[PDB]
Amino acid sequence: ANHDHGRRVLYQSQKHCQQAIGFCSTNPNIRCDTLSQQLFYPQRPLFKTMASECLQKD
Amino acid sequence: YERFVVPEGTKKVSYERDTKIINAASFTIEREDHTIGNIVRMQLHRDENVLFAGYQLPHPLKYKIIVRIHTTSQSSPMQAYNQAINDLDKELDFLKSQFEAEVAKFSN
Amino acid sequence: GQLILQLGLDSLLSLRVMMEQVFLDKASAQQLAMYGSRSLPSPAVVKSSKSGPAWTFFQILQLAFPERLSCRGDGFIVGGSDLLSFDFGVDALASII
Amino acid sequence: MIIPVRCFTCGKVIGNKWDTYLDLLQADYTEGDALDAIGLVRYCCRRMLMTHVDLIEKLLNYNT
Amino acid sequence: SIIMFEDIFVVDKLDPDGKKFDKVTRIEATSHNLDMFMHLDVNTEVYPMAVGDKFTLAMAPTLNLDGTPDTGYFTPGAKKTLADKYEYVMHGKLYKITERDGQTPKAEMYVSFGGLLMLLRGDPAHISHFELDQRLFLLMRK
Amino acid sequence: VPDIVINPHAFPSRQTPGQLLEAALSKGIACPMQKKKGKSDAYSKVTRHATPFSTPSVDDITDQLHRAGFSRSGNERVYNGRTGEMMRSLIFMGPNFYQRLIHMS
Amino acid sequence: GATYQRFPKVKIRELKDDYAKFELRDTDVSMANALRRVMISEVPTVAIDLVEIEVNSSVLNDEFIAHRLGLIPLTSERAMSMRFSRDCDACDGDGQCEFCSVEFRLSAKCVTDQTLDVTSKDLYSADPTVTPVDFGDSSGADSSEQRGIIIVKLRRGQELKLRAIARKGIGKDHAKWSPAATVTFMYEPDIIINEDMMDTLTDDEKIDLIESSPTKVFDFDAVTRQVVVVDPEAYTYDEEVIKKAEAMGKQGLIEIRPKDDSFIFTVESTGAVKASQLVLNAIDLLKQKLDAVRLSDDTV
Ligand SMILES: [Zn+2]
Ligand SMILES: [Zn+2]
Repeated sequence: ANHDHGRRVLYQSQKHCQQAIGFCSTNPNIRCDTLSQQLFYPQRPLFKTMASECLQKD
Repeated sequence: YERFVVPEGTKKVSYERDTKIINAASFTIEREDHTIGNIVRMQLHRDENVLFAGYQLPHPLKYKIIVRIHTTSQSSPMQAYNQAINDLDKELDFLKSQFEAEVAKFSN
Repeated sequence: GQLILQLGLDSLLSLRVMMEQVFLDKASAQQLAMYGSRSLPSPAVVKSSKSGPAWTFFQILQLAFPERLSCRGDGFIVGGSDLLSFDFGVDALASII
Repeated sequence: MIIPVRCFTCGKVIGNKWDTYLDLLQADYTEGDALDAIGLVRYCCRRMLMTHVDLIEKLLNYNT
Repeated sequence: SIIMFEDIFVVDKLDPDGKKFDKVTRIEATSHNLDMFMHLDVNTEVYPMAVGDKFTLAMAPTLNLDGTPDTGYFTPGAKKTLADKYEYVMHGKLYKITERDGQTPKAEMYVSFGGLLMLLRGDPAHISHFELDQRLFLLMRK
Repeated sequence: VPDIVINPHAFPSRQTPGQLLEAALSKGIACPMQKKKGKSDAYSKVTRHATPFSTPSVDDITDQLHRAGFSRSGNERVYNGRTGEMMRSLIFMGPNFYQRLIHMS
Repeated sequence: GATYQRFPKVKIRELKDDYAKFELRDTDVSMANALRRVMISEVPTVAIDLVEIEVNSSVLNDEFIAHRLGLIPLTSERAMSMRFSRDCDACDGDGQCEFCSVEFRLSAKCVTDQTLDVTSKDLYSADPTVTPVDFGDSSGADSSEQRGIIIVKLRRGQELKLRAIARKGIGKDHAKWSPAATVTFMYEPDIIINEDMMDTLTDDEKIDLIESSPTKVFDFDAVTRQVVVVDPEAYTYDEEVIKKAEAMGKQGLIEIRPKDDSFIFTVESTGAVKASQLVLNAIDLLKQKLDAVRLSDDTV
């Protein structure tokens, strides 16, 4: 993340991460809200970062 | 569905004799891609009395080929076109013969 | 006071790599000849010792022309829908076009 | 959720190889030795097994 | 013997002003027996030439050696007897002639081989040629 | 075969070499490792950490791609899917984590 | 009507039930590419194409289960003689037929507390013994796991009753009908390594430029101090060896040229069709396509 221009990292870490389609919830029978969305086969990346390993949230 | 083989009211191959150049035609083949057009043009280039062999797709989304043949005298587009198709059919015969021979050497 | 339509991203790259490869073979030439117009001119190099005929890429550029063009330029010379001479300058290529 | 059948790029069937993958990692193997033991040579399938997130269990617990 | 011009030449300066391409060079030649000045753009992959070599150049207006002025185009044909006695042939177009040459030196003949250029400098015994009319073939040997 | 193909005119202007380095790192992770018979278990000197302010060097990534069997420059030779003959320019391939965004149209 | 015909040659290196390799030569590149594209997208296969769900009470959804059912490979050896279901006079009843439309059945339920999983081996087929689900990835091969392709996992109050109908298709309609799962070829190189330049440069430089190769193409014969090509077919055309020869300035040392002929195939299969049956069906569909495009009716 220290290789990219700062504007690109601002984009990714403020807007595009907050909009990507992925996990939603683990009990969808109770969340009655407008426009819940979800993939079929979510994944983790091939690489590893420090914080994703210490947090252990995929 | 409708993307596949040509419906009623349209020929599979449509011939067209070119007007401005002698020994010249344009074969508009329906329902094909690079698979047949490529082997047709590369068989045509091994002929003697041919001069120009190409194919192109009028839009890359639409599923049809237009082939063009310029030839010399002592021949025509029709003769070299049918020569190409028949010799490719003979090579597929000889290839199927070779492959069914080579399967037998795994003798069970 | 200029043209509102100039050659964009990939097209100018195609012209650059076509300039650095000045000669074409027979098969690629006749394949490219299907697109524009003006069938095809006679080959520049009609024979050599090793290969067959060989084309230049200026003859390939002729296929997009209209009929009976005659205009004088800084590097380009067009007489009768043919591209007679074309200057070296790859640096000014978006201007000579 | 569950492992996908048909590795997205090439098309090899991998939809049965999940439990033997967990057992080979359970025994003592690292991931390279496990994928070489199951016999996945091209990396388009190796990226499909190594990065699978298995979320069916969390769904099974939260139903009733 | 359908030949407009035929002579022998010697090369003395490769790369006159700048080597514009990887495989195209301008070659300076100087004649003998007619004494002339001679520039030419040559493919230096299929036929490169060192400095201080010799080559005999021809100029046929039509390649098949029977006076039939058709363009032909059937040069790799089996045997219909064209002028393939020589080794390097390239068709082209003459586009500007200056046999007026209203000063001390001789004529200027500029042809274009579809993008390759030739400079032949000489008035005497060259007055067969025209301004337009792409018929020149430029046969090179040795 | 690739799953997504993008244009090489996007990289020299927008100044993101991190995407090329990420693709090379992940391609060096997911590949097998030859010459594994003897002398090592041959899967232990494998870098998986692209931590932001403490990142692997270029030599680590390129020597890993040399160990995995591929070319050190990141490229890879391909053949065309239409003409079928050798494309002259070597192509840069490798996996990348992409995302799908909302407000579809 | 002259000859105008080149004569191919086949020689097989390896051949198993789902694998092959053969050294096709004396044919052009476009023919090999035609074989590749027909085997990837033109050769047909039977696969599931319609699903009626009566009860679904699992944590998955209907389209997820139908999508997983569509990709389960069925053995298709009578699919060359079947017909496309748009071309059948009968069978307009959304059910079983005899020239298309094999029908399947599936029901499962868990009454224990042991997390029952529903696999591919619970699909029971009417019109049996001709298109069942595939078993070669379980039995007849000790590859990974005999349990087969997992579809759902279930709990107590959960069940799944449906009825699927397989049909015929090709890979251009959907990816579920493509039987290839690997079809590729490659050229094979002609390496003409000089010996009068190789004895010039020194032994450390020899062991350096052998080391720059990313695949073991060359070998260092230390007993005669020379080098040796031991495997041409692992060369991958990345020029790193000749580039380090360029950086070392020793030109004319090695040269590498792809031969025009000699196309080494490598064919795999999902197990719906055998490998040699794929090659022969490809040659037959190329003959049918070359048959349907003739203008022999009107010569002039
Ligand atoms: Zn694969
Ligand atoms: Zn029916």
